[PDB]
Amino acid sequence: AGECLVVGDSTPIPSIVKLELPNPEPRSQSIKFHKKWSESWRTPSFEEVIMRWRKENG
Amino acid sequence: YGLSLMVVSQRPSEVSDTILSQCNNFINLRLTNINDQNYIKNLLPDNSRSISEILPTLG
Amino acid sequence: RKNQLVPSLNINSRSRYFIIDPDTIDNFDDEFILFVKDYLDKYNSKIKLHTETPCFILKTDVNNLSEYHKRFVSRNIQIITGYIGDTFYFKEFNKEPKRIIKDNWVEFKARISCNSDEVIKCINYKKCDDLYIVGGVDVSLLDTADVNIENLEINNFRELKYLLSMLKEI
Amino acid sequence: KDEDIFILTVQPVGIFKGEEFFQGNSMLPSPTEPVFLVEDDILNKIFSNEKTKIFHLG
Repeated sequence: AGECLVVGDSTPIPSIVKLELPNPEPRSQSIKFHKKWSESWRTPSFEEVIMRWRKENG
Repeated sequence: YGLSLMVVSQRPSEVSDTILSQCNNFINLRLTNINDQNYIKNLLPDNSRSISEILPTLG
Repeated sequence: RKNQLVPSLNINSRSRYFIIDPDTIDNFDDEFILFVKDYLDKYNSKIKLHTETPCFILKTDVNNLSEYHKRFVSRNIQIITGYIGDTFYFKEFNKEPKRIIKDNWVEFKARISCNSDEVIKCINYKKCDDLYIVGGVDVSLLDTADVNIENLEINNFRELKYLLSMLKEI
Repeated sequence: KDEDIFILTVQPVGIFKGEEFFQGNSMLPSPTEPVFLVEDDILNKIFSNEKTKIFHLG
């Protein structure tokens, strides 16, 4: 994790590089299923989602 | 978008390769078919390709 | 302090010398033998990889070394002192123990001696790797050329065991 | 032929430097070094650990 293999014309010896961490960092679009399943029951807006389904056909 | 799959099959070699290749976790029980064993070993990471020989003898 | 000494205390073939003042620590005369006994079972147990003998130098008189020697003998621990009566012998102190691997036998497992001019000269002849001064000693006639001089301060043998990673609690 | 051979082939899967487990094939042990089975105290740190995101599987 965080290590990249650099192979190309810009280097004479291909090698593994430990890349640092960005500052600031990009947004992470990951959903943690277990932590979301450990909360109380969630009731979504069923009317809004079907309205978007109907309207966004093109 | 918030979906996950759990593919259960006693003949892994007959399941679509496009779907079985996206699985990251494997819960392998006893397997008695050579083709299924080879397919599972190919899917499994190299970190477990040495312990994968215990599949036919699983209790 | 404990976490600073772990990298050095993890090498099997590493010489460690001790310079201990009996007066600084409490109940020295009744727990030093136990400290040696449970130091060698951890750091000088392997017959092939633990190939260097620890040296314990005590700031005391020669007449008190015979009591320590006989107390060690009573507990079935083989040590050498270099003194027989009141005469120090250079060859006996600096001799290398003989090992029989198939029998798991080594002729002695520690060099326990007193602080004296003759003994200090022997230490300088065969330099060690780590030197642990405990309680505060002069150490002005010892060649500290390429030897770590880690000073350990304690008040009881439990603290020394905790520092030397021989006990998980203080 | 009166030759007692009892040889086990093992494979390193990590290290136990301190009170925590680090994976990786490194720090090859020196010859004539004892093997001490494995105790439940150290196996309870590799797997069980301690965190909110813990899922028991037997």
